Amino acid sequence: AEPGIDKLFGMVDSKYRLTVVVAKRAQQLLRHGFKNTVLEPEERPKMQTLEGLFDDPNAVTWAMKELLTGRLVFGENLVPEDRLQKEMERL
Amino acid sequence: NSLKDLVYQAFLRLGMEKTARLLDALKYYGFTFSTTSGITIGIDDAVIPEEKKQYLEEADRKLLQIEQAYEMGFLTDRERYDQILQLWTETTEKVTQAVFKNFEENYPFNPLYVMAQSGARGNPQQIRQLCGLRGLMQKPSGETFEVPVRSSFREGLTVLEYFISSHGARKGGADTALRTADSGYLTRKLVDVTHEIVVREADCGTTNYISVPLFQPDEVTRSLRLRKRADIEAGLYGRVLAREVEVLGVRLEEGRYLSMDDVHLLIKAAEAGEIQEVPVRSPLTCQTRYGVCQKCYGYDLSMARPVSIGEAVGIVAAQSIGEPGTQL
Amino acid sequence: KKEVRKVRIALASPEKIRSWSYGEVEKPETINYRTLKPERDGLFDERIFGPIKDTKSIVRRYRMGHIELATPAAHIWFVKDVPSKIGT
Amino acid sequence: MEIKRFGRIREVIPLPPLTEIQVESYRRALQADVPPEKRENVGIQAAFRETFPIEEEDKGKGGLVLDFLEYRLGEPPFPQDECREKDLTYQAPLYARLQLIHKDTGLIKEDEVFLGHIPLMTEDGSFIINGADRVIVSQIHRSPGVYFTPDPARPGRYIASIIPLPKRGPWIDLEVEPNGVVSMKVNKRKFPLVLLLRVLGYDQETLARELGAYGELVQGLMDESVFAMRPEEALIRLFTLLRPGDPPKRDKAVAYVYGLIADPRRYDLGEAGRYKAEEKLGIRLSGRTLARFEDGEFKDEVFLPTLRYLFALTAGVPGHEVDDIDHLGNRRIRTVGELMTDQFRVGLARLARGVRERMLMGSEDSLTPAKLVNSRPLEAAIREFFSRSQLSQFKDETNPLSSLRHKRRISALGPGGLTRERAGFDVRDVHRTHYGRICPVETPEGANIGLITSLAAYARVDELGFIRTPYRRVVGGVVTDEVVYMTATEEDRYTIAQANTPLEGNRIAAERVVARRKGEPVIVSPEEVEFMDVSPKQVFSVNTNLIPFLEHDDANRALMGSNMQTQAVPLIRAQAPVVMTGLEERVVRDSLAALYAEEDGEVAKVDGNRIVVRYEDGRLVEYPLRRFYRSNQGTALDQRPRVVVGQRVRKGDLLADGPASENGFLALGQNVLVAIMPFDGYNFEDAIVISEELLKRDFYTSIHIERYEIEARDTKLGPERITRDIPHLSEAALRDLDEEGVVRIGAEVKPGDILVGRTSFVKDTSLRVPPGEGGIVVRTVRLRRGDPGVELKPGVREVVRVYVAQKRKLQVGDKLANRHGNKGVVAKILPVEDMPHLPDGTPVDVILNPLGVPSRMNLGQILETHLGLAGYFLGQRYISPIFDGAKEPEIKELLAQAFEVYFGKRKGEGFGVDKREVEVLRRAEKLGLVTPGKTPEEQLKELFLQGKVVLYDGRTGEPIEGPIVVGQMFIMKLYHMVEDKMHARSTGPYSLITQQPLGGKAQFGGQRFGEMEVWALEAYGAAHTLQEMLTLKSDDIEGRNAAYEAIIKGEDVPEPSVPESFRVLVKELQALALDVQTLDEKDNPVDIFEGLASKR
Amino acid sequence: LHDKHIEIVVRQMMKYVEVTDPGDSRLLEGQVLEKWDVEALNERLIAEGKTPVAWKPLLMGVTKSALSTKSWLSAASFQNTTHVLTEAAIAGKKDELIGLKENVILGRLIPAGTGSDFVRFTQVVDQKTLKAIEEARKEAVEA
Amino acid sequence: MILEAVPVLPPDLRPMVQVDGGRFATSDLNDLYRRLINRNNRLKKLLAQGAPEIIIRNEKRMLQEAVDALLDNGRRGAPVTNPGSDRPLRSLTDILSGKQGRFRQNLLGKRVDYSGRSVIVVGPQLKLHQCGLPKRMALELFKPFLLKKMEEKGIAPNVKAARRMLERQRDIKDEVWDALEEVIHGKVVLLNRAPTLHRLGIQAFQPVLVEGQSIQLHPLVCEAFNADFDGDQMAVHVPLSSFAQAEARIQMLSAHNLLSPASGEPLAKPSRDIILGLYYITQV
RNA sequence: CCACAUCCACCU
Ligand SMILES: [Mg+2]
Ligand SMILES: [Zn+2]
Repeated sequence: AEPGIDKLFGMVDSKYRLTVVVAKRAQQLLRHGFKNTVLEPEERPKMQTLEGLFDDPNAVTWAMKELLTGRLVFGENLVPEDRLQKEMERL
Repeated sequence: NSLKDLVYQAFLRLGMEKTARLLDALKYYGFTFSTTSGITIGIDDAVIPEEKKQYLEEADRKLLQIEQAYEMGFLTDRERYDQILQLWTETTEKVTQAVFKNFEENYPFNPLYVMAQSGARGNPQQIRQLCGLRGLMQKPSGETFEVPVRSSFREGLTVLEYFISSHGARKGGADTALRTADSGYLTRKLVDVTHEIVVREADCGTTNYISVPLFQPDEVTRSLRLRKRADIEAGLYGRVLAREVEVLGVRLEEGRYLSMDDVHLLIKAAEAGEIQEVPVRSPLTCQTRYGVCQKCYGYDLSMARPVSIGEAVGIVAAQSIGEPGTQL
Repeated sequence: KKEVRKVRIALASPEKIRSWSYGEVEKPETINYRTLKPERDGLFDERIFGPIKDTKSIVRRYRMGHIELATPAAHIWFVKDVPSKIGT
Repeated sequence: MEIKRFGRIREVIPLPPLTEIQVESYRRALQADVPPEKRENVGIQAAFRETFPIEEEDKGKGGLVLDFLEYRLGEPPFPQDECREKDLTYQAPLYARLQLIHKDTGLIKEDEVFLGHIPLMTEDGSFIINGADRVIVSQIHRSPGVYFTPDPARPGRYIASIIPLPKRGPWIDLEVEPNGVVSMKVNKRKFPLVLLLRVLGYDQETLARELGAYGELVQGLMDESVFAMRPEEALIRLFTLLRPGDPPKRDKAVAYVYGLIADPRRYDLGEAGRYKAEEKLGIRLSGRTLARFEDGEFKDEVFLPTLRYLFALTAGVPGHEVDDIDHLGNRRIRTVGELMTDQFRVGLARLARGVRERMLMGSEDSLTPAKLVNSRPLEAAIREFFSRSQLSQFKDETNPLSSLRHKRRISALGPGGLTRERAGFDVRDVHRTHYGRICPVETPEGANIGLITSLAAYARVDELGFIRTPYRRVVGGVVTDEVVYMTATEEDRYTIAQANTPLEGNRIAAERVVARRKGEPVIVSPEEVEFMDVSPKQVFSVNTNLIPFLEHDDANRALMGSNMQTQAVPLIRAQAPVVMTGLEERVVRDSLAALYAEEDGEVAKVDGNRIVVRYEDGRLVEYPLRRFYRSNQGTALDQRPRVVVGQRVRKGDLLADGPASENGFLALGQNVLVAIMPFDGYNFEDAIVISEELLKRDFYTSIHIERYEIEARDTKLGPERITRDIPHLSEAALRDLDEEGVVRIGAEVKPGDILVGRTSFVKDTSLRVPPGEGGIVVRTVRLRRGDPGVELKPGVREVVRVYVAQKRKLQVGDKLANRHGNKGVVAKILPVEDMPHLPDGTPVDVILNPLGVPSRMNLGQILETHLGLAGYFLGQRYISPIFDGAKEPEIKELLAQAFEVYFGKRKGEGFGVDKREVEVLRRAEKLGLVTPGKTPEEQLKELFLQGKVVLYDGRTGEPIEGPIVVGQMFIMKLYHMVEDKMHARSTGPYSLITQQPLGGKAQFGGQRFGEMEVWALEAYGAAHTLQEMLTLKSDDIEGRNAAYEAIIKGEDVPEPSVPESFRVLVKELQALALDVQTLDEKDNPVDIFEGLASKR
Repeated sequence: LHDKHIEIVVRQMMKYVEVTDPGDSRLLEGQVLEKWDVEALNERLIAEGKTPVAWKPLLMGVTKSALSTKSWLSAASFQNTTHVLTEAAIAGKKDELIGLKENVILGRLIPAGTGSDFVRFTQVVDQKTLKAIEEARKEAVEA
Repeated sequence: MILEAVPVLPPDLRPMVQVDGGRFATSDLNDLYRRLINRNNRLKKLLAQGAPEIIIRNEKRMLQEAVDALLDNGRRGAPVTNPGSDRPLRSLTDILSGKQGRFRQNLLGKRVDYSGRSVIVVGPQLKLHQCGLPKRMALELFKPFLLKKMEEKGIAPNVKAARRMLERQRDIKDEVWDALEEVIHGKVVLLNRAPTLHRLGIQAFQPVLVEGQSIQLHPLVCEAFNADFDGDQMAVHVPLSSFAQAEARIQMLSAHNLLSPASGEPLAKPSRDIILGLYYITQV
């Protein structure tokens, strides 16, 4: 499978919410680019033939490994949505 | 069955990744040891027990007796047909028992017997047809032929016996080719009628439930006995207790999902004779607008944990009901 | 821009039918064999359904016509349904 | 290499010509060979003499008498070779001699008038219609005659049915209603039969002493005595009861249309309807049907016997005299001849109506040749029957066995008014009368189960759709060589023994003999036996008879093995099975695929393409060979020479091999060393593990020919020219396109390479190799407007067809199977080094999973494996009948001899028993396989008797624990079309109405997602996957375009929009008086279209 | 086979009642039990006027239950387009997009699974962006 | 409720297409519309010229029948095409209703872009979360992703060059295979069996590039699908969006679906051969 | 261009 699906299910009330969180994190990682990650310093995905898993081979694994750590928060309404949603599309 | 229980226990007590790794290891080692063990099927592996021989003779003698019993006018056509059918269906079971006893006693490592004991392939009826006899054959009219098939596939079937078995072959082919369509139509009906059910919920204040019985109300004219373990498991496993119940010194709190261990404990307690009905929540009493709530739905899923909110339980329910219909 | 929330189905008035269509067809001439272009004001007229040459041809996928009958007629659905709606 | 046969049965008669049904039917239909003066009249001449001779008494210019004298046909316009090369019809023009007579003077006789071209049967038994060849399959239906059926509701009485043909005609139904009503419903309205009986000239007194003498139900008809006292005006009231509105003074309008010819069936005299009449009831049925018209009055020969017989059965009991609907003696076969004759007489009736109309319009008389008969209706009817009919279907030339089976198939279906797909459950089951006439195993699985079947090997339709089974006459205790072909009704009266009963030559050797009283297995004495089965082979079809050990197989796997024997491709070097049944030589001989010497002689010249043979009479004949002929299904048909220059040959001796014959023996497959053991995982459930030895030597290899075709046609922009030069770009790739427009022969072509260069109005529209595979160009044919004898589709100036051949080899995609229904797909091709091998250096070729044996019931393959193991060392072949094969002691003795030879060869070099063999033997001793206390010599011998030998792993070198069963199996590669090829596309053609993508020839086309897959997808929590797969990847054109551009740009796909299918649905709703619009959260309409719906 | 699925189907089988004592509608008409419950709660408690809508549960087959539904899209696409479309055309049937079949027809997001409003939107921000916006929040809370 | 003006469907919804040699294939909608237009024009002309009452009434009945036949065919009589082809014309209701109608072709999404199908073979060396995909069909299915990946590096200057490079297989290179392997490192594909009886008929897998024509399938899922290896084929689909990729990899991956939804019985249980081997090793 | 009809097969 993928690293720690059991604790990923444990830290969320429903699997569908986990899917929404991981996919939204992946979309952010794409459209921002991979700069705003919380796993930059040492713990990063390791590619086989080179270190190609530095930049962008597959972002779902990035989002999952990023959510495995405790630097992420998710909720129904945690931040004023209007400002960030208007800054999401107009930049 | 041991492997299935092992897999279920590993999934319950370990999780997802560990169960998958265990399955991979089991598959790899099973392949390697099946290869090195050398299981082969020859014509001599379909051993014909000698005792069954005289069994036929005995039946034949009894057959002759029934024959003369008909020529004296003591029996009617229906009575004679019933007697012949009962005699042959009894000697068939006797031959099957003798075949399996011979396999147990003389050749424990016989490929046919080894495959039959394990869940690999085959059934006792198929093993009997290979080594014993495929006696009773159904007529196209729906009844059964009076004359059975004495020979087996280890021996050579007579032309008439093969022509008779072609009846059953054609019946099976046509029955599959039409019952598949009927089952598909039923599945479509159920999916369309049930497609609107989705678990969207805050826990509904339902002070209602259903009492699942634990005893068969009528197996004889007037008697009570405990239901089969499979039926009780299919009725109780993964449900939510309506109200707190203490049956064997253990307090099963209200609102607790019934795991497999709880079902086993309840079955043991019912065997001891403490309770007869289990009050549990059910979708039938749920008050949700369009669907059922998490509590009233239950606990059984692809995983073990309680159902996630937002799952389309209606379509999976319809698929679960309709899938076995094609193999019925 | 607004999201779809409900789908309403109802009867269409003759005014609605005339509002839908852009002109009326009168000739039962689909397309001439020699001239691959549309023949006349019939079922494939150029000016009644839009340009056939690359607005794109997609307008012809959505523009509708209409026929003004000199005699009124009733929908077969409302007269031949098992409960005859006009009949009830 | 010797051939050893096991069965002890004297086949008194050999197999009849396996394709004689269609050939004899067509030869009886068309009597071209015999002079027209001959007495033979049934067939096309029957139709001519029945319908054509129109007579006109008084209608304007009366006295019209157009009579038929003779018909002839003797010359096909072209031989069949270019009738296949060019899309013509191998037909013959039909000429008829007509003559016209009027009431005045005049003999206007035209000896020759052309009326349509009728197709001619080829030598094998097929027809060529438009280039390709088709077969017309026989039909089974209710035989015409008089039947009796129990009432669906009333249990005391029943109904009688006299059934003529066609449907637009009589269908007489007699019912006895308890109020004393003899109801007779002819077409749609019931009728008291008493009035018709009175019309027939029968009074009450003869009805009393001829019908009511024995039965008390005559009061059910004699009660109506108030109205039975009229000779002739009863006919007038009978016509008045009808509702045509016509005046009652029409004596022979409808009362006589049920007379001689028009309405009543003209079923063939004696057997078609008379045998169903004369045998069932009465004594004889004089004439064709019930009528007299020489005195105005009417006569009967059916109504009175039918009433007498019905009253006898309903009151008394002459016998259990109720006809079964599915009894094969009451069912009749319309062969190709009968169907062709029916369609021909339909066309003749159309021509008769046309000529009657022309005569009515025409004024003068000297107009017999042209102004009367026109060939258009009859020719159109014949062409429609031979092209668009349901029973005239594409020939299956995968192999000679496939063609033969397709030629001898019987279908319950047909035009549509007889039997139909959706509901046929009652008639799908086999019947007790199918024994010896219809194969109970040959039916194809699927929707067409039970409806379509094949007749038995010894089965034979005699003259009128009545299958007859051969039976040996038994007188007392001696079995006579006399053989009689019997029908089901004839068979139901005697006791028939079995072929397996012990015999002392010409004497029954058993006391208790198994027999069939009436389809019922009983045991009797030899003195009560009248008939004997000729052979077990008469119970199964030709295809089913090829399975050696059928007696040890399940019916279902035997069915599918027989079915898959049809679809086995011919191999480059195919060899006959080690274990045979004995019909292979008969199959290859009767199927006209090989060459045989017609007379004793000596071969003169032998080449790769023709053989010149000089016979004993001094006449030399040249036999050409279809060297590489593409079949209907794309396989290769080859005749390989099998004789040497200056070699003496006998009559009927083999000259050249067929497409799938080794030496006069049906060889479609290979003989390979098979080990029945489970390998690692590569034979898991039904998969198959094969050696690389089978690939290092070309052992499973077939030539496949694909025929591409492209035409240049005259367009309004200008004619398209097949020219070498390409307009815009391709000149580097033009090297392969050697000549003008056509690619050179022998040039390999890959996908995307030009085959034919065509230029449209200039624009490049050239035929290229489609994505997938391409091989070697072998042939190219060009047809132009300069027609020697060819005809083309109007508007098309020319056409070119290119045949590309490739040499397919066995790989993972392919599937293999044996004659016992053990299907399998090659899963891995192992190298030679790591496969299991014998104690000798020889390794096994194929490894089969044993778990497929006990789950199903196919033990015949195990016996075949043991016998092949014996024959591999003995170097000989075995022929064993299906139900008289080799007994287990015989196979054991053969295995003992084989082990003697094998281990003697082993000891010849001075070797004993390996230590690995020692440990294997001790382990088997612990398993009870071998008796203890014996030396490894006889222990290994006893193990060999079981058919199991010690194998070595090869990967590890250590022996496989426990003995392994190995032998020789006949494994054949099944038909392999594009099914394995990956129809994987990413972007292709889209449909017009909806934008859902579907391609085909250009691109593979999208995979179905249906609703069950949708239900499964939304059973999960997947919502965005379904959203994109219904709109982004399926229909939303702007969405799919934007997604494609974004993916190219390496960005996330955009949000999907409303699919075009919903827009189509909305517009179709708006086409009706309906009104559908999408609404916002409030009651504000939202336009799904951008602005296109809004006007301007 | 477990009993949850059969119970779901049986509940959907008899989700219909027909009233005996009329309230604000006709008597011998059958429709959703839950709608009648809402009407009774509105009539007795929420609004003034004690008019008991005395109903009885009606058990109808799977086909009849599937055909007679509030949403006309599923009924039209299921068994018989003609009758369902005629009935939905007599009275303007504003099909609320509840149920998976209608959303499949329109191609929009499925209400079940990921599309459920319970989990449809879930804002996700990493630690540093959350800290920045929360610093903005607490500096908006002056002093 | 009765209609005075009859709507007319857009032309592309009832197109006339050249087939070969100038012949036109047309939907029955065009024929019905032509008949209605001709009959209405005849009625207008007849009403304009004169009023023979019986002829006018007959023409009114005829026009009403034509309108009814256009709206729905078969409810009264059976109007047919030109004589010689007795196939009833297809009306609006036939387009809508039926087992093959507009509702039963848009509810289903009968066609998909990024999809393929092939015969399946056993995959014993594969892990449970993996499937074997032939490299040619894998390259074809992931074509736009491959184009983008090789545009990232120096294989091709622009996407047109990459497409013309990949259009002919004689230009295949090891760098292209390496790029294709890099593309599908984290992607998953949906495998499907033709009869989708239950939820497990669709399963996500991690593709592994293999040499051959068949799809390698893990033996343990031989029971989740009703798929043996006697020649049956399975289909493969490729989700595109990262949202759908996460969905498939989380809640449709075969590694996460080990137990039935109908009951608690597992479906990833050891199969026939594994059971046989484990029984043989653990027997006394 | 692929529409529809008919037929034969393959996997359940
Ligand atoms: Mg299969
Ligand atoms: Zn609830």
